[PDB]
Amino acid sequence: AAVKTLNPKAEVARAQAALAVNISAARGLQDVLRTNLGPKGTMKMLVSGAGDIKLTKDGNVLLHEMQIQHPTASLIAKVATAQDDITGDGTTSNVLIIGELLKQADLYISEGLHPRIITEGFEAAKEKALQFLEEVKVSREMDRETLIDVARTSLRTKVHAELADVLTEAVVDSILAIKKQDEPIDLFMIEIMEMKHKSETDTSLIRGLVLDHGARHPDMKKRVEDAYILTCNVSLEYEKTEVNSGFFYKSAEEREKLVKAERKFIEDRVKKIIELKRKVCGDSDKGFVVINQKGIDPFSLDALSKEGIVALRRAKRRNMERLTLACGGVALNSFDDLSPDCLGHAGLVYEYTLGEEKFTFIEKCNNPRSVTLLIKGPNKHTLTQIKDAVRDGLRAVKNAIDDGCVVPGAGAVEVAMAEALIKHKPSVKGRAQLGVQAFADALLIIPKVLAQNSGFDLQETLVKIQAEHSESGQLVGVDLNTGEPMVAAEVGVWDNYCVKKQLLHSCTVIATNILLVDEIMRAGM
Amino acid sequence: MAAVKTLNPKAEVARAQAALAVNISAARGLQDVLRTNLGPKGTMKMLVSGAGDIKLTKDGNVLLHEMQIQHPTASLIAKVATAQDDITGDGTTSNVLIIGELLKQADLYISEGLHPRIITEGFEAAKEKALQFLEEVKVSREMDRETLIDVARTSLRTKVHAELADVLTEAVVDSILAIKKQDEPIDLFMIEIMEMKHKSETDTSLIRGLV
Amino acid sequence: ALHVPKAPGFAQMLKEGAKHFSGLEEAVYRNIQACKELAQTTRTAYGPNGMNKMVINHLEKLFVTNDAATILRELEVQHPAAKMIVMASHMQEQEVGDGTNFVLVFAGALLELAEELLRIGLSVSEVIEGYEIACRKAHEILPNLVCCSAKNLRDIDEVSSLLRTSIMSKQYGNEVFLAKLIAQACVSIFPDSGHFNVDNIRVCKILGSGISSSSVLHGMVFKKETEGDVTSVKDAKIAVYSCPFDGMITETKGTVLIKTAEELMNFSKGEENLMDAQVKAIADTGANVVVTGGKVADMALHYANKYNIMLVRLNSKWDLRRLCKTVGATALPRLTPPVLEEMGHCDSVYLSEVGDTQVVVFKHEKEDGAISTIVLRGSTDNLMDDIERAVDDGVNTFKVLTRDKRLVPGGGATEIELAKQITSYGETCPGLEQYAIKKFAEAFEAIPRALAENSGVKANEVISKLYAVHQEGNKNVGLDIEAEVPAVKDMLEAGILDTYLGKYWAIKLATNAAVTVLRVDQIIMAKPAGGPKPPSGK
Amino acid sequence: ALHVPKAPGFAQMLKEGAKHFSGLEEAVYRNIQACKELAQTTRTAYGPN
Amino acid sequence: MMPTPVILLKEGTDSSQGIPQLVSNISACQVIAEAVRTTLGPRGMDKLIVDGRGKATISNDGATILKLLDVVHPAAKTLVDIAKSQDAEVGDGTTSVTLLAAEFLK
Amino acid sequence: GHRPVLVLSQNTKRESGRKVQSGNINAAKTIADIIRTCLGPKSMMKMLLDPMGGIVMTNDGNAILREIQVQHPAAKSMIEISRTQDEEVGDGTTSVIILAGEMLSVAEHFLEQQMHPTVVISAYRKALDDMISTLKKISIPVDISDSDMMLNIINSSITTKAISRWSSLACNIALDAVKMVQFEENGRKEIDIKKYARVEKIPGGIIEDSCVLRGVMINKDVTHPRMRRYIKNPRIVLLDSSLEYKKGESQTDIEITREEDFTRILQMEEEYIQQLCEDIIQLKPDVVITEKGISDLAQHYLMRANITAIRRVRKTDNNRIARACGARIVSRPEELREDDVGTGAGLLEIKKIGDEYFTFITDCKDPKACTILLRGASKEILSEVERNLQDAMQVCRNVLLDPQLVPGGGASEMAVAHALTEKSKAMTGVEQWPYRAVAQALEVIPRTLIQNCGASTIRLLTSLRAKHTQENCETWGVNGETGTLVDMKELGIWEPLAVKLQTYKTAVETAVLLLRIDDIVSGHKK
Ligand SMILES: Nc1ncnc2c1ncn2[C@@H]1O[C@H](COP(=O)(O)OP(=O)(O)O)[C@@H](O)[C@H]1O
Ligand SMILES: Nc1ncnc2c1ncn2[C@@H]1O[C@H](COP(=O)(O)OP(=O)(O)O)[C@@H](O)[C@H]1O
Ligand SMILES: Nc1ncnc2c1ncn2[C@@H]1O[C@H](COP(=O)(O)OP(=O)(O)O)[C@@H](O)[C@H]1O
Ligand SMILES: [Mg+2]
Ligand SMILES: [Mg+2]
Ligand SMILES: [Mg+2]
Ligand SMILES: [Mg+2]
Ligand SMILES: [Mg+2]
Repeated sequence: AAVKTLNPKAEVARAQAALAVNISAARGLQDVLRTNLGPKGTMKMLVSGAGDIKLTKDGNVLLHEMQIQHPTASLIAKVATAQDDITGDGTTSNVLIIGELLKQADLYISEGLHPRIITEGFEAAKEKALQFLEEVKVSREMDRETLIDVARTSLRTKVHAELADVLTEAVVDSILAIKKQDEPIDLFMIEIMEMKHKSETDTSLIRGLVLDHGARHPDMKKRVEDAYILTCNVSLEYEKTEVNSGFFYKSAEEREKLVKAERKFIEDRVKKIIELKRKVCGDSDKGFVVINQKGIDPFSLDALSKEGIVALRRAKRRNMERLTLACGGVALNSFDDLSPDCLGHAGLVYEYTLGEEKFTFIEKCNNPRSVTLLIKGPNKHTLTQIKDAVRDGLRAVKNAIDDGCVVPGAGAVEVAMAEALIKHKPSVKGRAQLGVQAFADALLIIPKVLAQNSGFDLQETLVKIQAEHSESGQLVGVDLNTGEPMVAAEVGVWDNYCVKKQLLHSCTVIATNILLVDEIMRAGM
Repeated sequence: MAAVKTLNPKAEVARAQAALAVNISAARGLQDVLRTNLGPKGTMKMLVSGAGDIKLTKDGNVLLHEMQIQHPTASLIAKVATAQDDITGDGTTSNVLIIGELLKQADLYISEGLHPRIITEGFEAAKEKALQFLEEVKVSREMDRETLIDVARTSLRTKVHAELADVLTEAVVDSILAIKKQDEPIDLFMIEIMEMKHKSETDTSLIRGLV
Repeated sequence: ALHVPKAPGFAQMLKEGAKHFSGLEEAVYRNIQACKELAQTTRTAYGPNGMNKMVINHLEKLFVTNDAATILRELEVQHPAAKMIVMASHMQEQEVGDGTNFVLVFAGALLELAEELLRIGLSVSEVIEGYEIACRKAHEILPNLVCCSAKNLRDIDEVSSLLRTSIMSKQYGNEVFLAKLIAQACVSIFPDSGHFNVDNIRVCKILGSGISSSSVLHGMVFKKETEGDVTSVKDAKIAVYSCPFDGMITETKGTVLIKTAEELMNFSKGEENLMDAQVKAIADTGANVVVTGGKVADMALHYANKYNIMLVRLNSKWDLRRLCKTVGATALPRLTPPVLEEMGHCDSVYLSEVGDTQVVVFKHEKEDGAISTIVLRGSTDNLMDDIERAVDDGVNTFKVLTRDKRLVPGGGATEIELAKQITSYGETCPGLEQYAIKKFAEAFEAIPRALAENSGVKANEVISKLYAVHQEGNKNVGLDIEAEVPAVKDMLEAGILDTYLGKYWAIKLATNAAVTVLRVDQIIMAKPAGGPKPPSGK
Repeated sequence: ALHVPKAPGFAQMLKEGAKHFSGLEEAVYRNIQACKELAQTTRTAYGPN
Repeated sequence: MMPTPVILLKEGTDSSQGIPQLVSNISACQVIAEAVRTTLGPRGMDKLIVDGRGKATISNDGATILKLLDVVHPAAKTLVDIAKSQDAEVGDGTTSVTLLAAEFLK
Repeated sequence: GHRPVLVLSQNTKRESGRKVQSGNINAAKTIADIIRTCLGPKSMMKMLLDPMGGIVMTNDGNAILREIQVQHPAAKSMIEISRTQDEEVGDGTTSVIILAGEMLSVAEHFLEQQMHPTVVISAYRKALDDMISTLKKISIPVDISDSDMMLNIINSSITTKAISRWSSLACNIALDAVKMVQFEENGRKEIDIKKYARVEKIPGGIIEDSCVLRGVMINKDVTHPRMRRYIKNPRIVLLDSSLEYKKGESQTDIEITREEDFTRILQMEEEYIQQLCEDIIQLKPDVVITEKGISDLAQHYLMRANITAIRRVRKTDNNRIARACGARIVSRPEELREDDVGTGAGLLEIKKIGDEYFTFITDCKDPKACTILLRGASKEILSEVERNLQDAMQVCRNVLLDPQLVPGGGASEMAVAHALTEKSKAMTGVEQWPYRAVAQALEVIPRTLIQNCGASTIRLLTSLRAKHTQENCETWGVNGETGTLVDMKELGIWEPLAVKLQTYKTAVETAVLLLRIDDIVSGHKK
């Protein structure tokens, strides 16, 4: 070729070769990720170079963990990563739909048809499909039951059925706790903290915060019943002068005086804290907790502990906002003017010890606008899998709340969309009808893969579902236990409207762009 | 990685859908190469050996032999085409194309979870029906000079240039009709094919004797 | 026609060193085989008759022990499924402290029977569901099998008799002596408050006299020496300092600026007088022992020797904290004299020598205190390490007994009773789950079978006798290791008992590990890397 | 994403040392270039001069 | 034994089990005792051991001789450890301990 | 020993004669053939593999050429002219390469026929002058006040790209961005889209949601959570100096002998921070954006006055904000004046996109800077969309500077070729043959359009030439979709005159440069 003529060490695929390479890569990715789709999918074990174990079922995690060095695989991985970043679900369906679109397009391209006509058909089918999806969405007031149904539809696919049932309540309650009326939901206010000492079903929701650090002074109280929370960002350790100060003395007494004097700056702030603590609580009934983002040197820790104050240092940056929203205080960057109204209130603070690692709990808040999820599991990989599952569930619930409409799942929507596209095909002028048919047959992959993973076979299950949909018009999905058609809306299998729209748009765009590529080139050396 | 791998570490195995994909890909590649051969409008291929000998050809069997392939499925299809060429002497390109298309159309259904046994049963039924139809559609005729000329045209035009084909048609028809004995099998050994290298390629002809 | 090319698709896209295993034969059976191999390696150390294993790690540090968790820790396991089983065993060790070998044996038996069930035709999901149902049934059954409770933990005889079974598995020959020692050590700790801390028991290993000479000390022992002239104190009034025993210095920078000859001539004298005044002020409080966490200046040491003060230096902050706990002193951050509440008291502090080791002993006289120390004698470092592991097992058993007082019969009686009851339950369950339930029940047989194999008798007759007796109606009958012929006896009379929490957690963790291993269908292993460990492990 | 794999089909089945040139630009134009080069080498010896 | 594509432990791991390893351990202890036998009694003889640096340690004490031996056998190291223990607790008898232990095993 | 003696150093190769000319022309033809297929509305995209592991799936000629590495120097010259065309006018990168390759190819014919390259170069320059004359003759004026015609021009620019599907939205975005960026000061017109028309790509969402903001958008968040994330009519103060306490450059050392000097020094540091914050507060702003860090104490002092602050913002983003909201960046807050306070922004909102915080200063009135927020399938799709938007904005700027338009789709090529042939018909010297050769070589663009359309080249191109032989047919080209000859006054495809002028000049000058070259020498060291 020309590239090899100019650059001898160049790798080039041209035209039919380019299509073959791209479609083979897409087919390989589809074949790998077929087994993921649906709650009846198969979990994979992912061993890294260092031997770390990663048990997962998520499409994005799998794609990031397969040892693949292919260009088209990289493009599809980028598309799935964008899918996960924005909506947080549908990556496996994304890959499956891309692969099926490419295969259906190749089914016609191999018979002399030019890919441009296929792409025109894809565009027309995508527009009609988006219109139908607009028509078929179920607008609903998002109560607790609907959110529980959506969270179940996600988690049951991600994890074990009983663990999914626990995580449904956990995630729904967590989202409802921080949700404010007609205000965007900030998922940063749901802290995901994981411990590694009990069973997987012990994962729960704490209406407060769990901090992965505890008090550094042994004499500080390990449990405070009623506490005032002081959220501060002030250094309480020794600080050096910015201008290279140094000390000069002529005797040991002068050295002692200078040693005692150099601590006065920190001692003043500690004294302000102690005076505030004395003012707010004149007895031992109430407690005082100091959570500081910066260090606290041992002298300050001892001084505070002699006053019965629990002090936590080097807290997380987000923990400032989380504590202000949950406990209800004011985060302070200086003690210039500190007043009792700036103190948060927590109805219980105690420390939990887990071997070498220590944790602090802050519960019984008044109206916690930030909560934490405690992931508990006997294994590290169990913790990672549960963390990914709760991330997916939180994204699903947030999307369901943001979009007042929800879409029936179980593959029903794809069947209805395929039938609508087939009905609309005669209205398309020219040979773009072939592209429309390819798009419909590609959309039909979801019920096919669900039937495969459920142990049934694609053909008669799909034709039964299609016949049932034609006879009644209801949004009938796939019953993963019997294989019979089933109304997903009645049983409560919901899919996010935003996820479906994103799948349609991204899959169509990437498939069109890949089909129009006629040359992979590598001549950068 | 499998049963055979444990006993023989240096063993190469492709199992189940892997083997099916390997075979179908090989057949599809052969079909892609030989697609351009079919018909009088096909394209000549230039084949150069290791020693540098040049061989311009369009025959499917010749191209299969002179292709640089080391694939098992390709070897099987090459053996089938070789048997076809040995017995009937025509249809090798059609053999490869039909085999490849059969495998492709079968995989079109197999990828949808259909077992290959059902496809093979359908193939057997379709084959017997097709044989019946072919028996019903053939044209019984008296093989006069004109019909033989037409058949020779249909072959040689697909093999060579039109004018050379026109010359070779008369040559071959006269040669066959000269050695043909009534109600006796035709001995093709009695038609010597001697080549001389001094005139134009349209000067080839038939000699009612021996050289 | 002489090479089989890689299949189009994923096979060609796989990296150069990666491995991909998919399907029953390539993944599940291989994982089950690896787990079975691991369990088989650890099996021979199960029970009192289990035998130690000499294990050499990658650093050529010799370990000899029959503790399953230690063996697994010192074994370089590479198979991911065996890694998962090892993680389950280590979680069992961390949560309770004993039963790790039970975890391996049960997980291996479960996976083997699951493999045979998959062979006969059952699907993975059906086997998993059957195991889950059977585990729930076993957890329901277990509380009914409780025979007796501790019902007192401040006694010495009862605590020793309870911990004897726990520390009879390790160190089978001499467990009464170790039981008495650990019982005394734990009874000194565990005050009126119900909370019991495992870390409040310290083990000091001094070589030479054989383990029969080991003792328990109501105090704390340091393998150090006094830094002063005084080597013995009768009525210690310890004053603990976290600061170095020296004059303080500025944290920014300190330069002695001298402008006149008088300052130059008086600086050293003034500094020495300041140090002498500080030391005398410390001594005037009555403190006759000073423990410091930092270095000791020469002038400070001289002035301490002048006032008859013992000096002890502890490098580790953990040692300083534990000494403060066991004495009752407060770690002063500065060199100010301690107030009366901050001054700790010890009934006797003295420098002593044990074998060839010089030690400093903070010895009480009361049978109380926050921390108690067990001094371990012996003839080998490895022997003392094994004794320390047995001591840890006994202490964890005591902690569990504080958490839950219920006990179940040992010697395989509990496992056989569980197997019988689960088998009876499974026969009443129609459907394909009955096979999985029956196999889960049969997996309990591996415990008495392993015990009988290690004891040197034929396992099958032991198991048949156990079923016969249990069918007769005796739920507290187990293996009798004190016999050369397969025989059984009542565990309750013999006092061979196991903690209820230990069995509960062991069953739960083994079932969870087995089910999680079974849930895996495809394995994608990255090419191994020779990197110097991930940074998280340091 | 750093190496272009060989296209499935005949491209992979080709032997190690074999070359396959197909299409107008890859075959006809290159053959014409070679023939033109040969004629160029022999051209200067034409005629009495 | 089958290749088992994915192995349990790292390759190069050596495992010895059963009666033969115990008999080998006893033989190793016998070798260790023989290395110090002739240093016992008023008619005992000294041993000269040269390290890698070239320094010579002429000795009759059993514990010193055992320490200077670069013993790597896990079962044999027990005899060296008990010699060190006897030296630490008492100071004499470092040859008798090894001789008695090896004799028990034999 | 006796090492060899030689004039030039080793590895110093040298070639000469017709071989060098043939090699140069073949290299240029190869470079042209690389991207020949990427011209026209029916172009096929190419997928390029970055040495760093990235993927560039693009249709632009300049990107394709710059993403490959070549060793032949003539190929390097071709890459350079492609980059020059891309920088100068913004598009036509894959047309100038084809034109230069064709011109060199037709010059090779005359080179082999004993014609000295100087004669060919003179004829080429005469042809270039006459091409300039003809293009300036057949041009048409444009009123930039008509937004519909500008949108049509941008569309005709972007029909050949991947954004042709959303052409309407893309054209509106490009036109609005160019119009807002347009600025004038001190009587100097300026349209600087490379500094004040920022394109921000956020993967995800749908490309229909892409829009141009009446403001700016930066990937930043408030320093302190208690700071306001939503202000209606903010007063903005921009700084490019730290709000912290810093050492002086002079080597200053303190010497402390008294007890209270240490605490006094620390207290004066705090008081200095407070004084700076009070100097800022005296103007009563609402948001403070700094290029350098902001100390926590400074954050507290600003928060006491209910002021939102963003800590570290790049220089380009700060300049863009200053252009948008009308602020003025000041280094020392003590010199802060009322004029420096940025009023004009209509809203400051710090919202969350995906898992990131983004700061919006949109809703400005009369903003001179803009941020084009791009959303789409993935990163590569967004990169290609950004390249297409760059092409559109460059075309819009060219039209704004020069309101002249010429017919597209090969109509200009054939018209200029016919005019050149008619003018050459009166020539008598030997120079007429290369002159006519360049004239007919200019016809490669319609031929390439027909080839990419899949139609028959010979008969369609002959019919197009016959149509252009008539008098009033200068606007007759081809359809890039249906492969038929249509009047571009009806189809509506037009391109800026500046683009065509630059393309022709660059092509002819590259042909001249590569024709002047002989006797390649290589191997020496710097
Ligand atoms: N219990 C169920 N019954 C029937 N269909 C289900 C059930 N749960 C999920 N599904 C369907 O299976 C699909 C599961 O896809 P999933 O595994 O979540 O892929 P992704 O994680 O990429 O979204 C959903 O589209 C949903 O419609
Ligand atoms: N004297 C005894 N007679 C019979 N069985 C015993 C006796 N002592 C302990 N066992 C059994 O040995 C088992 C303990 O095995 P062990 O080696 O401790 O494994 P792990 O350390 O994992 O608990 C217990 O289940 C108990 O039933
Ligand atoms: N609809 C159309 N029909 C015919 N020709 C067109 C059409 N749209 C654009 N063109 C032609 O295509 C050329 C632009 O192709 P493009 O890929 O942008 O190349 P370049 O990047 O060199 O401008 C212009 O010369 C224009 O005349
Ligand atoms: Mg999902
Ligand atoms: Mg034929
Ligand atoms: Mg045990
Ligand atoms: Mg002696
Ligand atoms: Mg352009």
